[PDB]
Order: sequence, then structure tokens, then C-alpha cells
Amino acid sequence: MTRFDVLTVGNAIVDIISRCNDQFLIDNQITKAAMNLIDAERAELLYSRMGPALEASGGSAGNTAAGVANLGGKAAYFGNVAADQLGDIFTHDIRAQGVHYQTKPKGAFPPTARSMIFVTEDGERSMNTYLGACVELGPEDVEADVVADAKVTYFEGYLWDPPRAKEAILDCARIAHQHGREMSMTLSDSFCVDRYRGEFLDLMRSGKVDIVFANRQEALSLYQTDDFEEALNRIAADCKIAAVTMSENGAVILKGRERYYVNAIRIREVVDTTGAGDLFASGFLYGYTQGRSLEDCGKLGCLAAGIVIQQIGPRPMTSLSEAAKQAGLI
Amino acid sequence: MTRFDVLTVGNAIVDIISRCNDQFLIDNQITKAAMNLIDAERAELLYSRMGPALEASGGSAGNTAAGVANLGGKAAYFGNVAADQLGDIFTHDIRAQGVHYQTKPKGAFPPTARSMIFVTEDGERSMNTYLGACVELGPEDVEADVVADAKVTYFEGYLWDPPRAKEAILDCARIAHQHGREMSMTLSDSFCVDRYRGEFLDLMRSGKVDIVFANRQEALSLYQTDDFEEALNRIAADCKIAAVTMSENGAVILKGRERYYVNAIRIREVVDTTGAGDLFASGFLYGYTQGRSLEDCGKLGCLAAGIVIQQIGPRPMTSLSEAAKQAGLI
Ligand SMILES: Nc1ncnc2c1ncn2[C@@H]1O[C@H](CO)[C@@H](O)[C@H]1O
Ligand SMILES: Nc1ncnc2c1ncn2[C@@H]1O[C@H](CO)[C@@H](O)[C@H]1O
Ligand SMILES: CC(=O)NC1=CCC2=C(CC=C2)C1
Ligand SMILES: CC(=O)NC1=CCC2=C(CC=C2)C1
Ligand SMILES: [K+]
Ligand SMILES: [K+]
Repeated sequence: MTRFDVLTVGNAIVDIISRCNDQFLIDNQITKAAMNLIDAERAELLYSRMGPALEASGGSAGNTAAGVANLGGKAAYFGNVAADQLGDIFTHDIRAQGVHYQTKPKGAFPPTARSMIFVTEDGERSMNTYLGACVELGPEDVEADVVADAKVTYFEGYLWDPPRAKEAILDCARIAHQHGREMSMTLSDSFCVDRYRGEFLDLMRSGKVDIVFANRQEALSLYQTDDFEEALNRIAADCKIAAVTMSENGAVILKGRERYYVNAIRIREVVDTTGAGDLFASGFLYGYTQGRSLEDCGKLGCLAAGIVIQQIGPRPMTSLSEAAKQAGLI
Repeated sequence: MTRFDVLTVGNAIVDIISRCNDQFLIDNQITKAAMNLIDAERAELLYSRMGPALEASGGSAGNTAAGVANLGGKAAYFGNVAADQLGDIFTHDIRAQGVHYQTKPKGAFPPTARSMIFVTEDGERSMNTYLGACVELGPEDVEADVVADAKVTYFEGYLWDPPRAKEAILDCARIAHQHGREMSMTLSDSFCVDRYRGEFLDLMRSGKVDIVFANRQEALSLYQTDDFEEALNRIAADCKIAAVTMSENGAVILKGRERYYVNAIRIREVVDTTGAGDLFASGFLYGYTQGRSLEDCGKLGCLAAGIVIQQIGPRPMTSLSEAAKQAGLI
């Protein structure tokens, strides 16, 4: 018996969420459906144009850890906030979910990361992220005991943007593999992949990463192709297990030559896609660490993803375990 | 032409919102459906026990101002936040809605007020409020020109708790009436009424308040009666106009011997009653300052109240003006 099923590592972010029209994104040069990095001045400027907003704890990996805890698994998180009110909110929400979160803040400055997320009428989300205190995450924040005692350690491709987080991840991969655990990553965002394509491929080809999460856009970007079938063949050659999401078309789980197709759940309405991929990973990694089949991991993923997109905010406000019990997936 | 239709004055608060079970309120001796004042120590203690939460700008009068602006009226607000992240959030949200908000923070401590609002399965809300920087609101925060230039100045009964706010209110009343404007209050909460019963009756009887908002519980508390008909007759005798809400039973508007009953909108499901009274006041006061009939003001109030109770959070995320146009209220 081990202390943790899933440790996740990411940019610790609080989300500031508002609805906008399509022209708002165009007028403000915001790349739709993407993570747009911004500096402190741009953050002030954007906020000055944003409508009344709602705040909720975010961070892709943060969301994923919370989702595993919600489903009933044992989760931990590494990610750096500041000693400020936003950081206290982030700390509260993740711990209150029953995630082990012990990363110490280094001061009040830079302040806690925030992301202004604009949701359009079609339910797509466009994120505008000031990394703030995330830039300080480094090898010093690796709790080696936690990595040693987690079945899976999972991290964001997004971590390649801040300067020293990658060093922490290399320490994680070493500790994880020394203790016979598995490493996982998400490709995070298609432009993120464009920035770090070579480095991501190397993580997979060198065996530092065992399980890879991607959506259609990220897989196409990884191989710079318009051919989805080619991307699927190539990603299967590059990592031991690949979980590839395709929005309303569900997901495909690949292992060697094995392919497992899973359907999207029936949805009332796409309210807000924020966290869909994060919660897919929650469902998948929960199933995975519970010894479930890869198909059943896929189903658990589509379930969590389906639930999160029908609400505003990135972390399901309802019991995932209850839904899984109701859905016949338990 | 006047610069403002409605100026509101209240405790400037950010809400921290979570769902709980019935036993949680009992275990923590939280009075259900009430505003429970708390100190800094109790705030920390309650937060430690609270689940994952969502934050949104609140304050009863702040909400009412936001609602007036959403409907298309011209609104202003007085209320005091600290120079901190929560204060920056509050400032952003109210200004982003098109409310004039120019109250200057006086420092970083006490920090910006927050209320931990626990929403039970029945959709009822139980608020736990640390006043923080609200305690510093005083005569120095009265923008004389704003009061002089507002058709109605509306204020919270809740303002009787912090020490100096009442002085600002008496200043508003003098300026408003010197400029031929009208003053309005809400009774806010039945325990608030219990704390300040003599004072509230004096405000009405002396004519410092022209228009009073009450719900059934507040009206019963004001006269310490179980007889609602008695409460209605007495409130009508004590103020020029009284607007009395009865939850699902709608509302009754009283002027001298005139009574105008309005039906509550019929509801799919009550999600979170937070903001119902506040937004009833938004609709009513928007109607009132547009020269509408007392019944139509009640109609507009019930429309806004019905919309806010079908969403999480205290300020409607949808267009009240659009809803009003669809409703033939325009
Ligand atoms: N650069 C980033 N790194 C990690 N997570 C991010 C970044 N930008 C936005 N997010 C988070 O992505 C989540 C949705 O996947 C949001 O909750 C948001 O907080
Ligand atoms: N003491 C208080 N004074 C004014 N408003 C309050 C108080 N406590 C809670 N509220 C606000 O009441 C609103 C709901 O009517 C919530 O948005 C909350 O912020
Ligand atoms: C796999 C995934 O991300 N989940 C989903 C994303 C979008 C979407 C669904 C169902 C309909 C639209 C499910
Ligand atoms: C008059 C008013 O406040 N409107 C309503 C308040 C509460 C409530 C309704 C319908 C069900 C609960 C309508
Ligand atoms: K969402
Ligand atoms: K509400």
C-alpha cells in the first residue's frame, strides 16, 4: 500500500472567469482556445477590459489532482503560490479537496499566478495567464518522499515556460523510476507544444515519460501534420501509453499496436470547456491506479470530462465518485 | 438630467461560496438563513472546515447597485475595501458592471471583508461575515456631489454593525433631502433588525427613510409579531413606501392605504437564494427611478430576484435588461 495514487505537478493558478463575445477576442488579439502568456502590464490592461468575473482555483495539474481526490483516489500536488490572498485561496481549495499540498511560498512577490479566462458563446475558453510566483518553482520544491510514494507522477507541458520547473521534473522522473513508479505528462496546449516540441519528444523517447495525454490539436502540433492518423501512429511509437482526446468524438487509448476507442458521454450543453482535458486525465489516472483496463480508464476520463464542461469553473462541484457509481463504472 | 438613478451604500464584501449538508450548520452553530457576524479567529476556523469554494463579489448593496446597472439604470456605490487582492477584485467587478465606485481604500489592514456563504440542498444560504475594512467606512467616504445627484440613495440595515457607517448615512439623508431626493433602506436580516429595532423605526418615523425594503421574516422581527397582516399594517404606517417580499409568494408594495401584490416568477429549481432580496431591490429601484407604477416596480423586482436564485453567486451573469424586454416590462 502506497501513500499516493497520483502526484501532479504544475503551475499553481487562480482563474478569473468571464463571458465575452467573439469580437472581444479579435479586438484584444487573444488566440481563441489557447493559453496566452501575458506580462504584468498586459494583465492589468486585459483586466481593465474584462467584465464582472468569478474566481476559482485552477492550474491544469491542480484541477487533475482535485479530480482524482473527488473520484476517491489519493492525490498530491507540487506547485508554487505567493504568500498572498490568492495563494491562500489556492492552498485552501486544493487541501480542502483532500489533496496533499505542502509547497511553501517564498514571499509575497511575485504574486500568485492568475489566468483570465474568457468563455465564448460556443463554450470555448481562451486563457490569459500571468505566471507570477510560478516562475519560482524549482528542484527545492520536490518532496522526494512524495514522489517515491506515488504510483503515478503527472506533470504539465506548461511547466516548460517557467525557467526552473523542468529541473524539478527531471528530479521527479529520476526518483519515480528509481522507486518503480510511472511518469506521465500532458502536452497541455498546441502552442506550448510548438515552443517545446523537441524537448517533449525527448522526454518520451528517453523514457522519462511513460504515459502521455494529448488532444487532437496537440498531437497534430507535436508532429506538425494535418493527418490525424499519422499523429496517432507516431505518438504510439514515441511513448508506452498514449491517451488522445478528441472532444465530442471521445478518446482513443493507444499502447503499442492496441487501440481502445471510447465515446463522449451525452451532454446537456457545453457551458464552459475549461478543465475538460484536466478532468479526462483525472478519470484516466484514477482508473489506471485502481488497476482498471485501459478502456475503463478511457470511460472514466470521458465521464469526468463530460461533467466538468457542463459547469462554469475547472473543478467539478459535484461528486465524481457518485456519478461513476451511477454510470456503472464505479 | 441627473447623474445617478440609484446610489447604494453598504458593506463591501467578497463572497466565498460552498455547498454543505444540514449537519454542517448544526455542528458549527451557524444560524441557518442568517447573516452571522464573525471575528478574524472564527473566520480562519470556519474556512479550515469549509470545502473547495468559489469567490465572487458580494455586499448586499453592492449587488443591488450592480443589478440597477445591469437593467440599464445609472448606479453609484459607496463602500470600503482594503488595498489588497480581494479589494482589487471587488473594485474591478462593481466598476466593470458600469457602477460609479470611487471609495478609496485606507490601508491593507483590516483586510477586505469576506463572507463564507454555505448553501444547503434546499438552496438556502447561511452567511458568515468578517467585516474587515468595512469597519472604517465613515462620513469621510460620503461623496456629497454623488448623493446630491442621485434620484434615490439606498442603504443596508447591515451598516448599523460597523461603528461609524451610521454617521455617513445620516450625512447622506441630510444631503439627499436637501436636494429633493429620496432615501431608501433595507432591513437586511431579521437578527440585524433585532439588534437595531428602535433605531430602524426611528429612521422611518423621522422621515430619514422614505422607502423601506423588508422580507416576511424582517417584517415580523421589526414588530416582534407572528401576525404578518399586523406587520404589513404597521410598516405601512411607519414609512411612505414599503416593499415587502414573501419569497415564493411574491411581493406586496404598500403606500398609505394602497396595496399592490405581485406574483413570484415560477421556478425550475432554486439553486442558491443568495442575492434574492438585493436584486428585488435592483428591479424595484430601477422601475421607481424610471417613473414606473408601484406594481411594475414590484414586477421588475420579482423578475430580477427570480433570475438570481437560479444561479450560483449573488450578481446575475445574464442580461437583466434582455430578460425584462422579453417579459414586456422593458
Ligand atoms: N500556463 C499555465 N499552466 C498551467 N495551467 C494553466 C496555465 N494557463 C491556464 N491554466 C489553467 O488551465 C486550466 C484549464 O485546463 C485552468 O483552470 C487554468 O487555471
Ligand atoms: N454584514 C453584511 N453586510 C452587508 N452585506 C452582507 C453582509 N454579510 C453578507 N452580505 C452579503 O449579502 C449578500 C446576499 O444578500 C451576499 O453577497 C453577501 O456578500
Ligand atoms: C474527451 C473530452 O475532452 N471530453 C469532452 C470534450 C468535449 C465534449 C465532450 C462531449 C461533447 C463536447 C466531451
Ligand atoms: C419576491 C422574491 O424575492 N422572489 C423570490 C424569492 C425567493 C423565491 C422565489 C421563488 C422561489 C424562492 C421568488
Ligand atoms: K468548466
Ligand atoms: K444566487
